Order: sequence, then C-alpha cells, then structure tokens
Amino acid sequence: MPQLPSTVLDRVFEQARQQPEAIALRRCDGTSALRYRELVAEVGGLAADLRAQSVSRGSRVLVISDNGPETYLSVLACAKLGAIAVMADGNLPIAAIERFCQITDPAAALVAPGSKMASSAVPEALHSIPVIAVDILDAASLAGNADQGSEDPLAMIFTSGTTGEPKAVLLANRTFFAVPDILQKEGLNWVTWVVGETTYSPLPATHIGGLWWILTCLMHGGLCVTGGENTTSLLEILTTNAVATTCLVPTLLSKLVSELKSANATVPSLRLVGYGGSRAIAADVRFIEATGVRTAQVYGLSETGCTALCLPTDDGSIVKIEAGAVGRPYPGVDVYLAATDGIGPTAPGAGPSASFGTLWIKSPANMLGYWNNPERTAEVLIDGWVNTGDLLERREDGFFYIKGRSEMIICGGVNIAPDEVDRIAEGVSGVREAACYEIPDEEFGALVGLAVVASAEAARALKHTIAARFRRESEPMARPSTIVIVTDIPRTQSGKVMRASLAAAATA
Amino acid sequence: KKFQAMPQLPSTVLDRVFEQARQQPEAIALRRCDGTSALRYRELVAEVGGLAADLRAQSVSRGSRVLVISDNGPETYLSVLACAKLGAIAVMADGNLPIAAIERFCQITDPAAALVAPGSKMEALHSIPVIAVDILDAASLDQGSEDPLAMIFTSPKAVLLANRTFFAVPDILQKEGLNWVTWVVGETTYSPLPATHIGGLWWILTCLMHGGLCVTGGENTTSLLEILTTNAVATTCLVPTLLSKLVSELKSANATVPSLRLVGYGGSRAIAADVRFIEATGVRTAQVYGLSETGCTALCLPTDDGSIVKIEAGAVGRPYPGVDVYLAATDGIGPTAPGAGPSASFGTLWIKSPANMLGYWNNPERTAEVLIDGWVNTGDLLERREDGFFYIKGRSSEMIICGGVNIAPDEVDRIAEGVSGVREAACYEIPDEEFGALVGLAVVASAELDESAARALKHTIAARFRRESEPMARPSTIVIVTDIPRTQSGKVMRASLAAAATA
Repeated sequence: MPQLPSTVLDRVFEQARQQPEAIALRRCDGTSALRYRELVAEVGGLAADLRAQSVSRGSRVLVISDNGPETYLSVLACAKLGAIAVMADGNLPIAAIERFCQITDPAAALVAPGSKMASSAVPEALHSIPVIAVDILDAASLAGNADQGSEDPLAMIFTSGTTGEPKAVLLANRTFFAVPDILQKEGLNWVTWVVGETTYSPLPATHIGGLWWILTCLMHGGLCVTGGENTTSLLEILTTNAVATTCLVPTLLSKLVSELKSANATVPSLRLVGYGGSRAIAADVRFIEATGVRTAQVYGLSETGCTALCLPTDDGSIVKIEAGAVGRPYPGVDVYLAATDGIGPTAPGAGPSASFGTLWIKSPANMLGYWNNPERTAEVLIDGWVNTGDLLERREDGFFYIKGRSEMIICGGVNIAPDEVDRIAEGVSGVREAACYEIPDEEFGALVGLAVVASAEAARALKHTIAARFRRESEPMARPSTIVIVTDIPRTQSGKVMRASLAAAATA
Repeated sequence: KKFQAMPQLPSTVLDRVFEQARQQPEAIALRRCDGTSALRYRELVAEVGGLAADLRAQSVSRGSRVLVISDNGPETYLSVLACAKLGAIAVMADGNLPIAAIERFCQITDPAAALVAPGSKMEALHSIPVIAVDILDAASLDQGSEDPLAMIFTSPKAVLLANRTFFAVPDILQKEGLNWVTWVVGETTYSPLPATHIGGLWWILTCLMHGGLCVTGGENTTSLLEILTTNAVATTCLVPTLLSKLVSELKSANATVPSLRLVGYGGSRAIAADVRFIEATGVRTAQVYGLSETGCTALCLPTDDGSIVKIEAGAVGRPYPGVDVYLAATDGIGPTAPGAGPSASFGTLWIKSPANMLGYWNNPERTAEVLIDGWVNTGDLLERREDGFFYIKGRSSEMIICGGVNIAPDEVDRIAEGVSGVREAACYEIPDEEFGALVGLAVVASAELDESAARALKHTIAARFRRESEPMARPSTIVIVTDIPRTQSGKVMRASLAAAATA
C-alpha cells in the first residue's frame, strides 16, 4: 500500500530493477521479446520521441493496438510523460478511429506493428498530429515521472452502453493496483501473482480485462505473452508457451474445455485461470478445476476499473456458480443494492443496501468519469459509487446472484416439471439421455428447451421423432420449443443435470 | 375461401392504378402535406410514362434493380410505378440514411440506375446513372402476380416482394365482403410511415389502386393532429407510438378528427387504452399484424364488441379467409416437415398467405429456412385461443412473480396510495430476463410539482417501500402519470399502463 510506488509505471520499473534479465513481454510465437531491462530503456526511448513531439502531462495519445509488446511499451511510454494512453483497436475502420479522435483530441498517435497497414491509412487521415510507428540500467533510466500520482489518468477505454455511441472511460493509475493491493494486504489467495510466472492474455489491450491483467502482471514481474497469435487453439497456445495463468471470457473458457475433451489432454503448466465478462458456465469451470487448476470468476466493468467482486475456487463454489453467483466483494470494495432506480446509495433517506436491486459499487479502482461527458458521468458516477446497471440479489451466504431461486418451469401460467419432460424425452428410442433447460421469454416468461444425446446408430430425424412424442400430450407449454442434439449433458458428479450450464451450451 | 379471390382483376399494381386513371382522370392521386408535388390520376399516368422512357434510356430492363432514394413524397410512388412499367424492381432506400448505409444497399442490390426524390437533395454512387425526379392517352395504358415489384430492407436483409403482395389481402376482403379494412374511392388518406417501410409502401399502394387521394411526404409540421385536421384525412396507417401521440395530441387540444373514418395500426405492442380513446371518437380501427416477409398484415383485429378486452389481453388478430396459419410446437419442424402433425394451439407462427414474399435477395440459405412451400416463419411466439384469435402472451396469473416470489398488485398499489401526495397509484409488470418480472409503479400526483418537485415524491415512495418486509415486492421503477387507464368498471388496465409508463 503506502510502502509501494503510486503509479503503474513506477511499479513496473521496480520489478525491472529486481529482475532486469527476465522477459517482460513477448508475442505467442516468441517475437517482439523485451526483457525488463530492455523494456525500461525502450520506454525511455519512446517517451523521449513523444516529449520531442510536444506530448506533455495531460496530453492524449492514441494507441493503435495490436495487443502485442509494442502496445504495452506504448502505454508505459505515455505513463512516463503523464500522458493519457487512449486505446484504439487496430481492426476498427478509420471512421471509428476518427470518432475516438473527435472525443479525445490526441496530440500524437502510436501505431503497433500488427495494425500498421490499417494504421497506414491513418497517417493520411490524421494529418494534424505526429503518428509514430512503434517497433523494436542506471537510476536515471528507472526514474519515473515524480509528479504523476495514484489519482492521475493513465488510460482511456471505449465502451458502448449506447447502441451506437462509445463513451471514453477515464482510468486513474489506482485502477490497476487498487484490488491487487487489497488482496496482498488482507492476505487473500483469490487472485495471486507469482514472480516470473508466464501469463497469457487472449483479451485485447483495448478491453479493460486485457489491459488490466497484463498491467498487473507487469507490476508483479510476470512474463506476459500477448499479441502474435498464429492459431485459434488455446490449448496449443497454452501448452507451447508453458502458460501458468491466463485471463478468459466464458466462451473462451468453453472453447478451451472442448479442446481438452477432444484431445484427452490437460495444460499441466497451468495454475490459475480468471474468467469474466459474461455468464459463467459452472460446467467448464468444474472441468477446469478437476484437471488441477485454481479459478476465479472476476465480476467487473470498465467503469469499475475491472474486477469489483470475485468468486474464488473453494468448497461449494461450483454449486454457487451454477446457481448464478457472480462472487463476493473484496475488502474495501463497498457494495450497495438499490431497490428502486433513480435512488442512489447516497440519497438522503435511502437507507442501507437492500438484499435485492441494482448493484452500485464503491471501489478505489472506479473510473474517473467518461471523457468529455459530464451529463452521463454525473448519473453513473456519484460520490465514489458507480452504477453497474446489473440486477443482483445478496443471499444469506454473502454472495451475489444474477438470478433468483423453483425446480419447476413457468410458461404462460403453466408449471412445467423439468424432470418429467426429461422422462418423456428418454422414453424415445434413439435417446441415450436427455435434459431440459429454461429459455428466457419476454411475454411467456419461460420456454422449454431440450438437449438430446443420441445412442450410436441422421438423428436430425430423432428431433422430429421426439417433437412428435411431445406432440402427443395435452399440455402445449409442456412441449420443448427447441430440441438440440448434443454430444454431452453437463452433470454434477452426483449425476444431476446442471440446467444453467446446459442452457448456456445450447444457445451457443 | 380456398381459391383465387378476384381473378377478373389485373394481376399488377400498375394496371389497377391505370384502371383508376381511366375511371377518374381528374381526381387527385398524390400530394405532399403542403399541397405541392400534386398529381391527378391522368397526370400520374403521364409522368410514369416519361419517367419509364428515362429509365430505359439508362438501359433499365425487366428484372433490373432500381434504387429509389425516397423522401416519402409523390415523387417516390411515381418512381415505384415507373419501375413497375418496365418490370424493374424498386429497391426502397431512405434518403436521410447516412452515405455508408445507402452504399450497402447499392452493394447488396447492384441496381442499373437510381431515382432521387427531391426531399433528400444529396456520388456516392457515381458508377450508376441517377435520375432526379421532380414534379388521357388510352393507348399508353407481361408482368403478373408473381413478378417482383419492390425490395424492402430489414434494417441488413433484402425482402423480395411480388405484385400480388399488394392486392391479395384486399382482394380477399372484397371477395368475402368483410369490412375489417376498406378503401373508399376518392377518400383522403395519409401515411406517416415511410415508403421504405412495408407499412407505408403497402398502405399508399393499396389506396392508389383504390382511387384514393393520397397525402404523403413534405410534412409542414410535427403535429400528427394538425396534418390529419388540415388535410381532412379519412384513413391513416400508424404504429402504436404514433397512435399514442395522436391520442395525447387529441386530449391536450380538446379535439376530434371529424373527417377520420379508419385507422390501421401495428408494428409494435398495441395499447388498448389508446385504441379505445380513438374508437369512442367514432373511429373504426384495425390492428394489422404482419411483417415484411408476410407482405404486410396476415392477421387482423377489427374494431368489434369485445375487441378492446382482447387487445388489452394481448391478442394480435385472426387470419383473413384464405390465409393459412400454423403454430409449430418446436422450432426446426415446419408445416412441411414429415408427420409435422396439424397446428398446435401454442408455438412459432408460420404463415401461408398469397401476399408472402418471394424470398430474401441473394440469400438462398436464409431464404430456404424462412420460406418453405409458400409457408413463412414469422419467428413470433403465439397462442391460439378458444375464440380463434392469436395472443402475444399467456393467460394472466394476476400476480407478479419476481424470482419465485408472488407479489400482489392490489397490495402494492395500496402501499403507494398510502403515501401523502399520491392521489392514486397502480403497479405493472416489467419483464426481466433473469428474475422473471419486476414491479413497475405508476403514480398519479395529488398536486402539480416543479420539475425538481416530483422526485422527492419518487424518493418518499421508494423510502416507504424500502421499509417493507419483502425485497422482491418493491417497485424497481417509479414513473409519474397524469393518467391511469381504467376499464368501464374502473379496474386498472395494467398492460396499457405498462406501455404508457415505459414511454
């Protein structure tokens, strides 16, 4: 906490002094590799180019990101000058870029090698400002910017709550280290960083999850692999690089689990997997923990500076994830459920957090505001609390759940017993096992979905067979609205269908 | 009701309009709200002829696509008809759409020319010839029912529409002598719905066929009532939002529309309270249910005794005679599919209608799954009730179930009414993906409150509710209304309120 530097850059430089020979960054295939000492000097080099080009404290620099080492050197060179690193995705069409430039008003632009052709249009489009190609230990080299603080802006991330508009999310230095400090200080192993361990982010540097993870790893002396992926196989990426920790979104975790099923392999080097963003699928998490690996669901938003709640691997955590738990609050991260919209956590007479309502979060990783948008900021951000927009319940177990707890489905006033539907679907020849799940419906409340594993005998015809069996019943609701032929149905070890894990797998 | 309805009548929209010109050449066919861009049936005929020449001069031919950059005015329907004369396909494109969007229409449809209506003055499409459009010879009066007349975008997906799309339903209504929807020769109609939207295009095109005086485009105002009033409009076609605004406009101004005979509406969830307001003014109404894919309305809910209760209940309509409907219990198994069984009383709505689309343009894979043997998958989820109508939801619990907890609407309103400053209150269900339903609360203020003033009422109600034993019961949203809709017993119409409250 207070013993440690209060900027990201300065924590990176500390690590570099402790282990200047360890690799800080490299791409998956091993190119663009920087040691901590080389990173330090490169950061020195690039910021001297930026100072030369008139970039000062408070200046915005557009970072056209390829997710690689050069992307992170670029952020750190901005940090060196007290400049704000605006993260722009290289893939995006120049019209999106120009719009970022309208909002942020950059003084320069830094272009990573993997966006360079797309970047190439930009220099002509961006005539007004110096746009630089980024390619590749005395105390003076390890000096930071003494005037920058924990509160000072380091980065901007674009988010689109609005269907068309993207808001520029303004992020202080503290965003990156506020939660890791909490963990270390309260001694929690929910998320851990081991000195030197290899990590991998398949998440873009322009997404809060990607930026946050690689930054906290740099501070912690990790070897961060990111950028030059030449395959879609995570298992190949993980194995080949002996990755120890990685940050996932559920659909990536699911693709990993399927890649490991399909090969009867594991990733033995792998220690820890964080995942978040979308709905967790207990089944994939469980398959991953069985294979030796510790996990952490990290719930959070760009506006909250990434994770604000956590669900670490522990007894019963899988049952909780399946029931819809998002996790529990880190110490020093206050959580408030507001029962009625328009009435914030600090409203006079509002009262204490309800156990059901919109989650508001007061964390020291919280964003400083939306760039150039006082009107949308004043509503989402108020006296330290960010409105996350999400509806959650707190149970007696202290965990937050994104849904309520009845063992029967309700479709148009009509109670469906899931087990009974499964029984019906399993009396049909060709069916090896079957399992129903709920499909959300605005007007009917819920519908019945049915997942089906066929015996070995194409079976598209079975769907028709099953459909016709349900047809011969006198409850119209009690009939599956969708019937998916699957290879497996997620089950507890005790043998019970994990219906929430199943619904997730069927709608992909 | 099974066979060809009116086979004596021409099988092209164009011919039917020309037929109108023959019978009433001096009657006004089209005009803008301000009275400019005016064409008589006679002049409409004449301009379609010269416009068609222009088109052929740019090598436009049968099957050639023609991009029609619409301003919803007389120049636009004139354009459509000029395409029709060559058997070219009118690709409807909104002329206020940003450049990139027009560009994709062009890449999708690849037209031989472009016709620009003046109400959107403005390369991008240099490569193709653009014609500016700017406003009886009996001999100058073989396209048929099935040839394509127009493309409408799902906006992106391109819906291919035949001529029969525009007369097949009205030929049925005529054939069966039904008055659900009717067109009177020479009556004034108005369409706030654009030519680029199935509703608007189909509406105006039907009126022209029927010898209507069609007022379209060039709105001199934002007031829907001033337009209807000033033009003495007799029939109109609306979406629920616009209907709500007409009602709102009608309440505030203490007016009726005296000329107004018929209002069609659809496109979103209908609001039973607005409909009832309108009909009490003497106006017949028809809910028209349909999509681009179904060539507009396939189901219709006509003003009738018990029609307001059905609409408040969530009814969408009953099919027209000759239009086939089929609820498939399971997705994937269509009507065609083997041993498909007959229609269920609940499931995904499939339609077999003579107005159905020919398919999506250059999309064989998506088309093959949505349209099979004349049947179209609407994608909508419905229940066929005892009374033969189709409904959007299930029979009411009368209880809001939030995360498994039952909540009493009477109990909730009781609480809000007990707060000083509340003259009356009524709650309503807000559907939720994860917790099922939330409680909404509509409040009628006892007294007027400054723009600042009302909110302390929101907090005070919120506070009061905060202090109750059950978390689920509490209103997730509190909205202030000058009006809570009631049945003629005085029970709250909670669905009408839930539509008005949300907006």
